[PDB]
Amino acid sequence: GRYIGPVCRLCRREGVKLYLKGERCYSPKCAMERRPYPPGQHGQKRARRPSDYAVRLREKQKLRRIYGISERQFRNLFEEASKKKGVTGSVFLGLLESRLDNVVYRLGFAVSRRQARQLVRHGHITVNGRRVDLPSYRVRPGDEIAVAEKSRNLELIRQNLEAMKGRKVGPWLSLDVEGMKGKFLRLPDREDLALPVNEQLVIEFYSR
Amino acid sequence: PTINQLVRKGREKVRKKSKVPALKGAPFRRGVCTVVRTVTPKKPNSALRKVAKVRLTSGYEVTAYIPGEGHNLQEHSVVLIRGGRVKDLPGVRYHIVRGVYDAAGVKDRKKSRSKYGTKKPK
Amino acid sequence: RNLSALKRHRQSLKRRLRNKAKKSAIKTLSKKAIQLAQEGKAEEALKIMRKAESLIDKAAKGSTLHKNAAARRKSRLMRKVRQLLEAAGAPLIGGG
Amino acid sequence: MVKIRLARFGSKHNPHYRIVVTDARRKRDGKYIEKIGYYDPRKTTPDWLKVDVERARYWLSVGAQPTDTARRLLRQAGVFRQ
Amino acid sequence: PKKVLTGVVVSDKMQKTVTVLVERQFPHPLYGKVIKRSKKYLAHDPEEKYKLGDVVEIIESRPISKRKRFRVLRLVESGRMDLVEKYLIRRQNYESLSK
Amino acid sequence: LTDPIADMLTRIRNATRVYKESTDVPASRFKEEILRILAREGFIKGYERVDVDGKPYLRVYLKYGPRRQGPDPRPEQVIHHIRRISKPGRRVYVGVKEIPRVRRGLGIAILSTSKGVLTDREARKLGVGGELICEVW
RNA sequence: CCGAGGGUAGGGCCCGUGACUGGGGCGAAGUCGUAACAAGGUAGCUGUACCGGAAGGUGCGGCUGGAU
RNA sequence: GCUAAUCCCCCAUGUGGACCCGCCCCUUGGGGUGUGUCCAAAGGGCUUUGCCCGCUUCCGGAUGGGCCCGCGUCCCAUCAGCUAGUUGGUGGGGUAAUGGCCCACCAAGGCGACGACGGGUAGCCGGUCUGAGAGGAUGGCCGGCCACAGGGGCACUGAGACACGGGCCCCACUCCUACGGGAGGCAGCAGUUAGGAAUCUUCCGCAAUGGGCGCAAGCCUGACGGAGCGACGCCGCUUGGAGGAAGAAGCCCUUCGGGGUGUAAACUCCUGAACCCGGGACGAAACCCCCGACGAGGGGACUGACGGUACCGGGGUAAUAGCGCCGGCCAACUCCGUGCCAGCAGCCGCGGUAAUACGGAGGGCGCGAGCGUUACCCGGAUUCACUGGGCGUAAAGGGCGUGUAGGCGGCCUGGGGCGUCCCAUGUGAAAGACCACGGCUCAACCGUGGGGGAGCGUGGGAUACGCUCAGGCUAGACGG
Ligand code: SF4
Ligand SMILES: [Mg+2]
Ligand SMILES: [Mg+2]
Ligand SMILES: [Mg+2]
Ligand SMILES: [Mg+2]
Ligand SMILES: [Mg+2]
Ligand SMILES: [Mg+2]
Ligand SMILES: [Mg+2]
Ligand SMILES: [Mg+2]
Ligand SMILES: [Mg+2]
Ligand SMILES: [Mg+2]
Ligand SMILES: [Mg+2]
Ligand SMILES: [Mg+2]
Ligand SMILES: [Mg+2]
Ligand SMILES: [Mg+2]
Ligand SMILES: [Mg+2]
Ligand SMILES: [Mg+2]
Ligand SMILES: [Mg+2]
Ligand SMILES: [Mg+2]
Ligand SMILES: [Mg+2]
Ligand SMILES: [Mg+2]
Ligand SMILES: [Mg+2]
Ligand SMILES: [Mg+2]
Ligand SMILES: [Mg+2]
Ligand SMILES: [Mg+2]
Ligand SMILES: [Mg+2]
Ligand SMILES: [Mg+2]
Ligand SMILES: [Mg+2]
Ligand SMILES: [Mg+2]
Ligand SMILES: [Mg+2]
Ligand SMILES: [Mg+2]
Ligand SMILES: [Mg+2]
Ligand SMILES: [Mg+2]
Ligand SMILES: [Mg+2]
Ligand SMILES: [Mg+2]
Ligand SMILES: [Mg+2]
Ligand SMILES: [Mg+2]
Ligand SMILES: [Mg+2]
Ligand SMILES: [Mg+2]
Ligand SMILES: [Mg+2]
Ligand SMILES: [Mg+2]
Ligand SMILES: [Mg+2]
Ligand SMILES: [Mg+2]
Ligand SMILES: [Mg+2]
Ligand SMILES: [Mg+2]
Ligand SMILES: [Mg+2]
Ligand SMILES: [Mg+2]
Ligand SMILES: [Mg+2]
Ligand SMILES: [Mg+2]
Ligand SMILES: [Mg+2]
Ligand SMILES: [Mg+2]
Ligand SMILES: [Mg+2]
Ligand SMILES: [Mg+2]
Ligand SMILES: [Mg+2]
Ligand SMILES: [Mg+2]
Ligand SMILES: [Mg+2]
Ligand SMILES: [Mg+2]
Ligand SMILES: [Mg+2]
Ligand SMILES: [Mg+2]
Ligand SMILES: [Mg+2]
Ligand SMILES: [Mg+2]
Ligand SMILES: [Mg+2]
Ligand SMILES: [Mg+2]
Ligand SMILES: [Mg+2]
Ligand SMILES: [Mg+2]
Ligand SMILES: [Mg+2]
Ligand SMILES: [Mg+2]
Ligand SMILES: [Mg+2]
Ligand SMILES: [Mg+2]
Ligand SMILES: [Mg+2]
Ligand SMILES: [Mg+2]
Ligand SMILES: [Mg+2]
Ligand SMILES: [Mg+2]
Ligand SMILES: [Mg+2]
Ligand SMILES: [Mg+2]
Ligand SMILES: [Mg+2]
Ligand SMILES: [Mg+2]
Ligand SMILES: [Mg+2]
Ligand SMILES: [Mg+2]
Ligand SMILES: [Mg+2]
Ligand SMILES: [Mg+2]
Ligand SMILES: [Mg+2]
Ligand SMILES: [Mg+2]
Ligand SMILES: [Mg+2]
Ligand SMILES: [Mg+2]
Ligand SMILES: [Mg+2]
Ligand SMILES: [Mg+2]
Ligand SMILES: [Mg+2]
Ligand SMILES: [Mg+2]
Ligand SMILES: [Mg+2]
Ligand SMILES: [Mg+2]
Ligand SMILES: [Mg+2]
Ligand SMILES: [Mg+2]
Ligand SMILES: [Mg+2]
Ligand SMILES: [Mg+2]
Ligand SMILES: [Mg+2]
Ligand SMILES: [Mg+2]
Ligand SMILES: [Mg+2]
Ligand SMILES: [Mg+2]
Ligand SMILES: [Mg+2]
Ligand SMILES: [Mg+2]
Ligand SMILES: [Mg+2]
Ligand SMILES: [Mg+2]
Ligand SMILES: [Mg+2]
Ligand SMILES: [Mg+2]
Ligand SMILES: [Mg+2]
Ligand SMILES: [Mg+2]
Ligand SMILES: [Mg+2]
Ligand SMILES: [Mg+2]
Ligand SMILES: [Mg+2]
Ligand SMILES: [Mg+2]
Ligand SMILES: [Mg+2]
Ligand SMILES: [Mg+2]
Ligand SMILES: [Mg+2]
Ligand SMILES: [Mg+2]
Ligand SMILES: [Mg+2]
Ligand SMILES: [Mg+2]
Ligand SMILES: [Mg+2]
Ligand SMILES: [Mg+2]
Repeated sequence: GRYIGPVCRLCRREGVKLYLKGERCYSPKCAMERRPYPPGQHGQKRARRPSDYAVRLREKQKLRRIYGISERQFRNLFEEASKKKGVTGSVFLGLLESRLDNVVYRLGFAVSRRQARQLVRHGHITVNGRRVDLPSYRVRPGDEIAVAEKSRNLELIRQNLEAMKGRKVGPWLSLDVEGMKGKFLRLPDREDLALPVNEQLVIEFYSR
Repeated sequence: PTINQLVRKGREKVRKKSKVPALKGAPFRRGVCTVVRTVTPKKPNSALRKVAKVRLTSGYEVTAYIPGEGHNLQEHSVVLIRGGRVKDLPGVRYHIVRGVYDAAGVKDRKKSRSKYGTKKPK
Repeated sequence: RNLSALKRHRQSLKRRLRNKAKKSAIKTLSKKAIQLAQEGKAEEALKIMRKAESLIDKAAKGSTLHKNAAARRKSRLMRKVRQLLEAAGAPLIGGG
Repeated sequence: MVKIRLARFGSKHNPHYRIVVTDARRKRDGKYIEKIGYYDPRKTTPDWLKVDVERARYWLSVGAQPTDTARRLLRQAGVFRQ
Repeated sequence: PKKVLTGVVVSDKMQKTVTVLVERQFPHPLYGKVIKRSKKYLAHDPEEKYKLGDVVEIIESRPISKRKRFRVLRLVESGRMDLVEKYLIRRQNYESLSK
Repeated sequence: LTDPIADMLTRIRNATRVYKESTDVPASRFKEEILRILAREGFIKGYERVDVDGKPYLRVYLKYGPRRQGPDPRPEQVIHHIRRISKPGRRVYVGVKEIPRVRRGLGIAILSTSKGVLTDREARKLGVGGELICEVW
């Protein structure tokens, strides 16, 4: 399945802060705050010029590792976006963001997507009433993404939902806290989200 | 050529010559070792490369490479072969697959074990 | 190791007999009239030729002759006889 | 003879028929003469049955023969209503 | 409809049969240039009224013989010995093309 | 002389390239029509039916751009590019739907249609195809 | 009568194989000389012919893709 | 040797059809009519002077076909000439029907550089894979057509077969036998063996769908619907989530100060794959029965292989990770061992005592129930170049004329309208493909709707260009 391993080393390699844990990501116990250099024996040696290929690989891995998604599903989504009408970059990011485990995280149901996945998977989430335990479900405009009322009395979701009381949620989303439910308003612009990612470089990678 | 010349003679699509004739359409071919020896490579290399002469089910008799450090192959050794030449060994167009039939895997191999037919160590 | 295919085979040999029987009889009387007509002998030709036509259409009741084969056979018979009697004449009866 | 019946389409444990006019001697899912409606025995959708009633009556008139459970479905579309 | 073809009578050495050469043009499927191809049809001439060099129309017809599937329909032009000669000159050139 | 049309296009190409005022091509009705289009689209100043030593010709008046600065002061051509498409060796015909767009519209395709010699724009308006004579830009 | 095929005889094509034999490719750690690349120590190359352990030579005619 | 019938036969009846000849219409043998001649039949069952199932002749419909035709359909010209039923005719035979399909005679024809004949390879298509497109490759699975049923020939029965599980014969092979004689045909479903690198259960059910027979009940159905095995392929899912030290041990590197694996572990909380118990389908309403009329219509029941499965509810355990690679192409570097050895290698190249290239280790990169390898197809390959290449010296101008076929062709006018262009129209099956919506929790998969196209048939139109026919011209060419 998913990467399921050490996650700080990912940000370290990627040279940027990816927020893959939630809480510690903002603490001084964050690794990017302590050691902002690539993992392993050679982290502190001086980098030589990355090749063009090198550059585009990394930009793609960044985007990937953000969502904890397989290269397979990633590539499929990309391939969908390329043949899909309009502009590939936006559509790709849009489709990425429409993943259930992702929406569950963007709505603050969880601190990380990893946790969001386990939430979705363990059926603690529903879509328009119906239970959906598939992280890959494509949420469409007008969908109600709620906590399972049979799971609403869960510590973790509470502490997380407590943290969301008036906390802003992207323009494309709306959260009704206390009711433990949210809605998907429309598919997000590249503009409407500020990923540390030039998604053109991803296009260029898959055109090789 | 003129357009008329093309109408008359056309363009010629040239077929590719297989580098693995003894395989006769197949990914692999089983065979039996007749000669198992060492062979010295050409310039600028120097070695005693391990090689078996194999008699295939495809009716061919060819020389195949025995990759890896050490082997247990001898006369009458049953053996599976695959394509792939050894550039420095003229006439050697195939590789014996380690870990098939009478070909042992490489002893104490640790890296790249699937290519050398070695099971995962405890 | 057995079937009603056996039954079907038995039946075919009995239907076989009857088809040949009728077909032979038709062939006999056909050429017969034609022979008479040749040396015609008009009344005798037509008399036999009337009998051939009957056996023909009668064959086409069942599986022996297809209607078109019957039609074809009658046509050639009558065509042959008339053309033969035309060397001498005269047609003493019908038809036609 | 020429018949009006159900050619199975769809997939495993997801039966979806096209009610169809074809020669009886055809294979069940073979080339058919004309499609005159569909049928979804599981009612997974609002309209799980459609029948061009106009065309169906023609085939009936010209000598076609419905299967039993086709005639059932053909009844539900009121082809036999006088 | 029955196919109707125009061509020259290049042989009448047969009883009640003439040989009609027919030509057609078309663009080469790949190289685009327009090219000529011809074909000889055996034509039914029940009156034996068709002479060498006649431009005629033949129409697709029920089989008359093995290879005869066309009747001559009508005369179009006459005395085209100039065409007949191009057919014959080529056949004549073939002895030069052996070994 | 196997292709009068290609000879004319070539007579022009050779002349413009060394910046002649005009050039003479042997005259024909079909050539006039092509020049008619060439002028009305501004590739040439125009033409006139003249006579050379007793023979009907077409004098084609060439047009260029302004003198340029720098090492090479020769002016940009107005006709950068002109070449035959359909040729005696291979006739090229398109239907109205196959009519090309020369240089994204910055250029023209000349075609002979059963409504006469037209540009690709014109042919598309009238909705007819024809033989693709040449392309200019 | 025709007729699967069988039999007799004689041809044609293709494949595998054969004492032995011809040259070829690769190998290279050998023997002989050094033909070509410099005017390569006889300018070279060339078709042909004759000749020599070998590279090659010479004749006849040709080319310059020959140094001075 | 007996005996029935929807078995066979004869006679009648002739609505009508069949055939000969004449006539009209037509125009290949299409329809109509006149004399003659010829041909019909079967009964069964109920609730019984009425029904239902059948039977008979004839027209038609619909469906499914046969035959024929134009065009398209691979490699070798180191295959260049092929042909006696051969090509045509007349007459017969044969068929449902045209035809040398078959026969008899008459004539001497038929085909070929636009590739006959011969050799090799191949079932063809819808499609499929690739590709910017053009094109290339391929035709298994599904659909359509063809061909075959151990090898070969043959006809019989029949609406239809020259018939996979029908007949006859010959051959090869195998088996049974009581040794006299007999039997067989998995390229149906499973299964065995052999061959191979390699390819499945001697499973369940007719519940659905479909087929045969039956008035109906119903019977049959290895079609089919399903279950089994195989990471074979694609799709979905798990092996946990949060917190957690300037950071344990172990291992690796170290200039000995330290760096690394690494929030990684431990540890804490939280969730709860698996499993446990409880419920439990959709796929199935028709045939039928009853009222109506055996119809229209209305009510009535019977029935699930998969399956106690999916799925719903209750509980509930932190719960498999591996494979390739890290010289350049190409993303990932260090220590040791080795010392042109052992070995690596797709190409270039690595290895001779400080090897980022061999072997291990630490570390890193890339994918993840997969990862790599071999094989093959298209791509990159404008490296067969139509789109889209070349030939002084790189591979490439024929030693040179002459000329056959063919390809190509000057200026003006008109006819025709062949190419070519335009419009209308028929055809372009379904599946697949593309856009949209929808159904299985998503996806894969599947359903529903939408838009085309070339190509060819037909009808009408256009005439510049190319073609053709006709008439002029002199600028090319030839002649004086
Ligand atoms: S902590 Fe810093 S490093 Fe570790 S995941 Fe959150 S952001 Fe990346
Ligand atoms: Mg963030
Ligand atoms: Mg850059
Ligand atoms: Mg796009
Ligand atoms: Mg924002
Ligand atoms: Mg961010
Ligand atoms: Mg690409
Ligand atoms: Mg063997
Ligand atoms: Mg070396
Ligand atoms: Mg052994
Ligand atoms: Mg290889
Ligand atoms: Mg490895
Ligand atoms: Mg029976
Ligand atoms: Mg007798
Ligand atoms: Mg009959
Ligand atoms: Mg004839
Ligand atoms: Mg072109
Ligand atoms: Mg014989
Ligand atoms: Mg014989
Ligand atoms: Mg015999
Ligand atoms: Mg030898
Ligand atoms: Mg010398
Ligand atoms: Mg020397
Ligand atoms: Mg010298
Ligand atoms: Mg010499
Ligand atoms: Mg000698
Ligand atoms: Mg000597
Ligand atoms: Mg000498
Ligand atoms: Mg000399
Ligand atoms: Mg000379
Ligand atoms: Mg009796
Ligand atoms: Mg009677
Ligand atoms: Mg009965
Ligand atoms: Mg005849
Ligand atoms: Mg028949
Ligand atoms: Mg014949
Ligand atoms: Mg004869
Ligand atoms: Mg004779
Ligand atoms: Mg031809
Ligand atoms: Mg050829
Ligand atoms: Mg063969
Ligand atoms: Mg084959
Ligand atoms: Mg390309
Ligand atoms: Mg094929
Ligand atoms: Mg296949
Ligand atoms: Mg198939
Ligand atoms: Mg056979
Ligand atoms: Mg057989
Ligand atoms: Mg067999
Ligand atoms: Mg047999
Ligand atoms: Mg019969
Ligand atoms: Mg058959
Ligand atoms: Mg069988
Ligand atoms: Mg059978
Ligand atoms: Mg049989
Ligand atoms: Mg037995
Ligand atoms: Mg027995
Ligand atoms: Mg006995
Ligand atoms: Mg016997
Ligand atoms: Mg058996
Ligand atoms: Mg089998
Ligand atoms: Mg086996
Ligand atoms: Mg075996
Ligand atoms: Mg099996
Ligand atoms: Mg199966
Ligand atoms: Mg059933
Ligand atoms: Mg049934
Ligand atoms: Mg029935
Ligand atoms: Mg009853
Ligand atoms: Mg049975
Ligand atoms: Mg069964
Ligand atoms: Mg099945
Ligand atoms: Mg699986
Ligand atoms: Mg520290
Ligand atoms: Mg640390
Ligand atoms: Mg430590
Ligand atoms: Mg430390
Ligand atoms: Mg953790
Ligand atoms: Mg719970
Ligand atoms: Mg049910
Ligand atoms: Mg009812
Ligand atoms: Mg039932
Ligand atoms: Mg239960
Ligand atoms: Mg539960
Ligand atoms: Mg608990
Ligand atoms: Mg744990
Ligand atoms: Mg790799
Ligand atoms: Mg190095
Ligand atoms: Mg790579
Ligand atoms: Mg690198
Ligand atoms: Mg050693
Ligand atoms: Mg390796
Ligand atoms: Mg060293
Ligand atoms: Mg060392
Ligand atoms: Mg390497
Ligand atoms: Mg190494
Ligand atoms: Mg997967
Ligand atoms: Mg390739
Ligand atoms: Mg190409
Ligand atoms: Mg070209
Ligand atoms: Mg080139
Ligand atoms: Mg040239
Ligand atoms: Mg050269
Ligand atoms: Mg020359
Ligand atoms: Mg000449
Ligand atoms: Mg000429
Ligand atoms: Mg010409
Ligand atoms: Mg012209
Ligand atoms: Mg004209
Ligand atoms: Mg005109
Ligand atoms: Mg025209
Ligand atoms: Mg169309
Ligand atoms: Mg379609
Ligand atoms: Mg849906
Ligand atoms: Mg399209
Ligand atoms: Mg038309
Ligand atoms: Mg003229
Ligand atoms: Mg002159
Ligand atoms: Mg002169």
